[PDB]
Formats: sequence, structure tokens, C-alpha cells
Amino acid sequence: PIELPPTYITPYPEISAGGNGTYRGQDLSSGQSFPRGMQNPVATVLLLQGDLYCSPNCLATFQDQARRDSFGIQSKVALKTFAAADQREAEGRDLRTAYNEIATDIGRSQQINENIIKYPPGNHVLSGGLMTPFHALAHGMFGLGAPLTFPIQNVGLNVDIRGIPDVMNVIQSARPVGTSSLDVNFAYDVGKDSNASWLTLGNITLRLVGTIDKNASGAWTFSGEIRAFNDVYDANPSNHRGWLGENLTSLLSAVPFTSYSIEIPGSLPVTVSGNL
Ligand SMILES: [Ca+2]
Repeated sequence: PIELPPTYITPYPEISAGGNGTYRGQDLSSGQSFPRGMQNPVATVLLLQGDLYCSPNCLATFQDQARRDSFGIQSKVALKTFAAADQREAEGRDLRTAYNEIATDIGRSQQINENIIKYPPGNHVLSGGLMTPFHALAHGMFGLGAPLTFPIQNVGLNVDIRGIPDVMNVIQSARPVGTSSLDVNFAYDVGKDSNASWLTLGNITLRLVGTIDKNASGAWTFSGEIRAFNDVYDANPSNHRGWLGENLTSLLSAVPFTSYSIEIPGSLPVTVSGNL
């Protein structure tokens, strides 16, 4: 979730409210390639697959598409569609609606090539939902190296301080009956809490900052925040092997890619007690 600053600046400017030029690209010659009333069949396909791609069958369906055209035009356009959709989800839009709106616009495109949907590499933001992994994947191929943002609130963390023993170690260490600082960082397998987001981030480093306070003897309340250090998406497709499969990994290994920075801003407040 996380609202998003009032003045965030979408990467897919709305152009004319509703989809009209929003997604989809400049042309060449000549406005032909199939009759003029007809919807671009690449879009038709996307619309036929919307029930599947916007659900937990997404991966399976995509794998099948990749295999059928060898990561060709249909497959690329679908993948760029997932990013735009996932982005829109990050800006607060319902995913399936965004998806349709996107596909309908591609549908107005009169060419049949892999760039009939724009992938503007600017300001991308991962949503944390169903298509985030594909957005990050998208980005590694179409993003020309640009860093992008995956707000800490969208990762699905759910950090129990009490069972990270390095942290607790530090907490239990002589102190007054009041203040005392704690600022410690530590590795964390986003997989403890979310396997989707693990697909995109793997391990990250988190950081804990706050104080702790002691009562009667006694226990202690730490209240403070968690924050995250920027992670680096290694876009070499052999790192997605286990997730994407033999066929797709192989096809993707032909395609150029560039790793990029993922910034993870924000606070996750935390409060805890414990003892001895
Ligand atoms: Ca990582």
C-alpha cells in the first residue's frame, strides 16, 4: 500500500485520462498491417488471457507463452504489460482494471512489434502484489539500468525482533533503568515472511533503531523503527532459474539485461517486550 507522495510523478503520464495514449508507442510507416477497425491481435490475446494472468496462474500461463513464441513479441508485450499494471497497482489502482485498460490501449496500436507498449524506465515503483516479480524481471531487461523503488511497506515484512538472536543479544546487555540506544543492522531473508518478494529481493539488510526501558527489575519495552538498505537486483537470468524454469531461463539468457538498484524507503514501526 503506502499512499505515495502527493507529487509522485507517474512514469506513465495519463496523457489523456483513461488509457488513450498512456501505454503504447510512437509509429513508423504507414498505419496499416491489418484492417483499420480491427483490434490489434496482440492485445486481443492479452485480453483473452486476463483471467489467467491476473491470478495465481500467472506464472504457468506466462511460461507457456514464452515457450510457444520463444520470448518473442507476444511474450515481451505481455511482460511489459505486467510492469505497467503492477506499477498502476502501486499508484493505488485495481490490478485487473489497470491491466485491461492497458491491453485495450495496445489494442489501438496499428503495428505488430515488441515496442507497441512503452517501457519508460523513469520512476518505477513495485507494488508488492501479484505482478511485482514480473515487474522487477521486466525492469532488468527493459530498464536500461535505472534504479527503482520498492517501498518498505510493500514488501510484506513482518519482523519478529524476538527471534533474531543477534538483535536480542544486543538488547540483553547491561543498561540503565531508562534510555539506551540500539542501532543495529542484520541480514534478513525476506523469504521468512514472503516468497513473492523473495523472488525480487532475496536477502536484504535491515536496520533497527530505538531505545529500551526497564521496570520493577524488570522486562523492557523497545519501541523504534525498522528500515531497509537498498538491495541490488542481479538481472542475470540464471539467478531466476529456480523460479522461472528451464525453458524461460534459457530463452532469457539470450536477451540483454542490466542489474539495477532497488531502493526500499520508509519506516516500519516496532514495539516489543521480553525478559529472562
Ligand atoms: Ca538481495
